[PDB]
Amino acid sequence: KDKEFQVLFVLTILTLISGTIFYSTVEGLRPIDALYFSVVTLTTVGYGDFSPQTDFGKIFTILYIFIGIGLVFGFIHKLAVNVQLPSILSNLVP
Amino acid sequence: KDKEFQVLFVLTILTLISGTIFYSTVEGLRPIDALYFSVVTLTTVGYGDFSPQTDFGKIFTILYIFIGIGLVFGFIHKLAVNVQLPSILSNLVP
Amino acid sequence: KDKEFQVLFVLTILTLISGTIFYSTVEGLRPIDALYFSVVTLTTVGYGDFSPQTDFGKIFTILYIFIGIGLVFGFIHKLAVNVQLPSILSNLVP
Amino acid sequence: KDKEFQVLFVLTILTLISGTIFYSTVEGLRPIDALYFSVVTLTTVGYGDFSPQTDFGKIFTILYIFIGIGLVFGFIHKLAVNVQLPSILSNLVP
Ligand code: NA
Ligand code: NA
Ligand code: NA
Ligand code: NA
Ligand SMILES: [Tl+]
Ligand SMILES: [Tl+]
Ligand SMILES: [Tl+]
Ligand SMILES: [Tl+]
Repeated sequence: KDKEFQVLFVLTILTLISGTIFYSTVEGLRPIDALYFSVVTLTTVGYGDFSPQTDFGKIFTILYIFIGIGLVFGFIHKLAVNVQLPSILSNLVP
Repeated sequence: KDKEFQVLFVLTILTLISGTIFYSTVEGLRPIDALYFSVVTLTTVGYGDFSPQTDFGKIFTILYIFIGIGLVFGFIHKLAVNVQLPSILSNLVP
Repeated sequence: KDKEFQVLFVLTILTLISGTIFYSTVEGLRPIDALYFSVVTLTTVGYGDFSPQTDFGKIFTILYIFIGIGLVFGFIHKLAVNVQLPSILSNLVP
Repeated sequence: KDKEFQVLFVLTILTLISGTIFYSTVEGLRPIDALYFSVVTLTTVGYGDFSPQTDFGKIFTILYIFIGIGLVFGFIHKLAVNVQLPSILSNLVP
């Protein structure tokens, strides 16, 4: 379960890096904005302060969402249970 | 489980096609924009760069969301477990 | 399980009616817009074409979200499994 | 299970307080707006009527989302099952 969290962590970083490069290049976003936008998209927050304006970007975003949402939320879940859960019990133990 | 993924795949395409035709026609979106908007709606990202402006479109969107979200996320889940999960183990096997 | 879907259905309608009255009155939205906005909020789509502008509306929305999201998605889930799932098998049976 | 709901409740308040202070200070939002924005972010509604404009705010939001979404939805879930579920059965009992 310690290995679980480490595999999900790597795959999320790779997914986020892919988005940062694509949106920086094709949509012209500053890299920090491209990373921020990729995160806001794949967690489904979707503020819309940034959104793709090219047809290439729209098509990429469709696939990016379908491929990436399941991995990011897996990671959030494992981060929730296998890392954030115990530490709270640890601060409780009398 | 191989058949699971294929049924969910077909139903998602049909749902997305329905949205593309409706929003292209009633809301006047280019078909690519209508497909992109349908995806962004049913994954709950909801950037809001497009949104329905007619009352017909608003009513359709209410039903579209309730009917379609469960199918799309089912598919994302099965895509997550029955397709994207193994391949990662497959790249790990020593 | 037939009764499950009927209880969730009633509670969702009541939740949506509550939102429609509140946002129509305090935020001044047309009733159709208030219902549409309530749905878009509680499914977490959140286009932002409408959003609360008064402090009362912002506070109500915080509570509305926390109280209402769990019920709406329960209903979507049961609609997914106890109504939309079988009919697809029913169209498949050879 | 009564204790479950009380631990999740405290942690959600702490998470929301952290966001309110940060966005009030660094992004200049009125405290009520900062709390409202923190809630809309961590439930993934994401209207985008407010969104971070500084690079510090964008970076904080990335971490805030990853850390906070799992806790908020845990709480919503337990609020759904261990508090909102029974009371409805209680109003049904013949
Ligand atoms: Na940058
Ligand atoms: Na097109
Ligand atoms: Na109306
Ligand atoms: Na305030
Ligand atoms: Tl969402
Ligand atoms: Tl959104
Ligand atoms: Tl959203
Ligand atoms: Tl938005």
